[PDB]
Amino acid sequence: HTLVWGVWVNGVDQGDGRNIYIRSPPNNNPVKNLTSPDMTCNVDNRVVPKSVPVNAGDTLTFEWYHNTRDDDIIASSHHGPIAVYIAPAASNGQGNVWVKLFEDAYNVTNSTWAVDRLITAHGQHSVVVPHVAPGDYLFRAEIIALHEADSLYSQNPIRGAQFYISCAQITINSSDDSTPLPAGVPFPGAYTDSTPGIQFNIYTTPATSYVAPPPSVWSGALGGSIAQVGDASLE
Ligand SMILES: OC[C@H]1O[C@@H](O[C@H]2[C@H](O)[C@@H](O)[C@H](O[C@H]3[C@H](O)[C@@H](O)[C@H](O[C@H]4[C@H](O)[C@@H](O)[C@H](O)O[C@@H]4CO)O[C@@H]3CO)O[C@@H]2CO)[C@H](O)[C@@H](O)[C@@H]1O
Ligand SMILES: *[C@@H]1O[C@H](CO)[C@@H](O)[C@H](O)[C@H]1NC(C)=O
Ligand SMILES: [Cl-]
Ligand SMILES: [Cl-]
Ligand SMILES: [Cu+2]
Repeated sequence: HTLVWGVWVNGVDQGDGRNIYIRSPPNNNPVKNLTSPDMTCNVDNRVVPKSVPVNAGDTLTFEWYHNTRDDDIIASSHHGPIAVYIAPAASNGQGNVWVKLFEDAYNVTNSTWAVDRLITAHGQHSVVVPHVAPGDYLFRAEIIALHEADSLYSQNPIRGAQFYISCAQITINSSDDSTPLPAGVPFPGAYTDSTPGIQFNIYTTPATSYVAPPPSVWSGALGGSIAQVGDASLE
């Protein structure tokens, strides 16, 4: 259980974004139904009033939280990978529009999952804004918790992979548009019961053998890291 509070741009806190520039759900319950429109931007996908100004090459930092900002972020049980997708706001998340900018499953070195390092990062992870057409975008941050992903939701609806999905409203002002955004995958649609990384046993199988769900990170991506960029406590 976890949600996005707001974003930092080049280490500058953009302030509380909930229901403002984040399409926030009413709570931190996971999404589990792979076929649900809830897979797009969570249970309450609607245009919210603001879109954060950025330029190509900016560092965009998502900040997640559990109950209060900068608390314990997400339960230590929720081991899994972190992905960030972009789509043109045009789409409102519909159709084959989601392009991956970032993937992080397991760091062999440190022996930590992305979720472990997100907790350490006080809920902060970042992507470098790509050189796409200036305009309005959704950035979809996705945490997959696998603590029950040994089952499929479709077979056993009290277990299954859990998706913590947050769509940020981002307006890209300055960019040379040197990497125009290609068509992408649909959500719902890209994840099915057979897709790798959806069904996996973190209790029996080694984390080095884990293989995150496709698609692959777009070559136009400039991402990206899991690490604190600024102190929320200084406000
Ligand atoms: O640990 C391995 C073990 O995990 C089992 O799954 C556990 C999770 O480990 C545990 O973290 C999880 O905790 C949930 C709890 O179910 C929720 O009800 C609770 O929801 C809170 C929320 O946190 C608050 O932020 C919000 O305000 O209110 C709601 C109250 O409804 O959130 C926590 C996570 O923070 O519970 C699981 C039990 O299924 C696996 O089942 C097992 O297979 C593993 O071996
Ligand atoms: C999953 O979502 C689809 C599409 O909204 C729906 O038809 C189906 O009933 C859902 N599954 C469950 C268990 O509710
Ligand atoms: Cl849970
Ligand atoms: Cl540029
Ligand atoms: Cu949870």
